[PDB]
Amino acid sequence: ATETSFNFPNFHTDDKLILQGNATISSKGQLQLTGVGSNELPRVDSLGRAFYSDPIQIKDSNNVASFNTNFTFIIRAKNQSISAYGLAFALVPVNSPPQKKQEFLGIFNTNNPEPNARTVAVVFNTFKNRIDFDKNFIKPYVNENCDFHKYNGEKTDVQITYDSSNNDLRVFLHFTVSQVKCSVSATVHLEKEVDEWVSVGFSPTSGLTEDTTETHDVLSWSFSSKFR
Ligand SMILES: *[C@@H]1O[C@H](CO)[C@@H](O[C@@H]2O[C@H](CO)[C@@H](O)[C@H](O)[C@H]2NC(C)=O)[C@H](O[C@@H]2O[C@@H](C)[C@@H](O)[C@@H](O)[C@@H]2O)[C@H]1NC(C)=O
Repeated sequence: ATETSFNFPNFHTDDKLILQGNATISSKGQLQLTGVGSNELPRVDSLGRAFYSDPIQIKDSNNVASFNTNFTFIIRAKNQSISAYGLAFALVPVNSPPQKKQEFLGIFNTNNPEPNARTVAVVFNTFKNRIDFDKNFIKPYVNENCDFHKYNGEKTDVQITYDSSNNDLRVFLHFTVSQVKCSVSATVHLEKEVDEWVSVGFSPTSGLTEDTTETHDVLSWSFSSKFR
């Protein structure tokens, strides 16, 4: 097998998922990335990551996989205007452990390029209020403004595609009730950024205070890699 495909209409404990840091599945079937404390309130300065347990094959040899992933989430904060830090969809080395917290979203360690992070991520930067497409670097390759401070607090549907033919990544975000849309596009050669097999999933980090913290819950997720 070269082609992977799964579908979580909701989450459960017995699922093919690897949870790291404070991430847990709620009794309602929700993937709570940054977690909830003993008093059931969002955790401050919390990091939680979660990946499909099977590694995914990006490079077959010469042929690169194309992929399509759809997921929907909700970020709820006490004060969204000051919410931090965000949620990430990332391709990482297979058993990589969580990196740094805060603005590092648990996927990076430095303010400098990390060519050996072998990570490619799409961050819904709730801190800086934009959508970032990061390539082995915490500083975005291409970023687009998206008003999370205003439209968060509602199901948001994300759709991410990668076509190895034109080597383009396309992200389409849609806030479901406010109806607001955001999107960014970049030209990437996945094969030059990540390994032949990677772990696919999410990683979020919450603010260092009761006011700046928020939730990062994923309510559903689908994925399909394809070797054409
Ligand atoms: C998971 O949730 C905990 C909060 O509900 C995090 O602990 C908090 O970490 C702060 C420093 O990052 C520290 O000042 C807080 O006092 C502490 N709160 C509690 C209740 O422990 C936890 O962070 C990890 O665990 C703490 C104890 C420290 O050792 C940190 O260095 C750890 O990262 C959250 N994050 C993770 C990744 O578990």
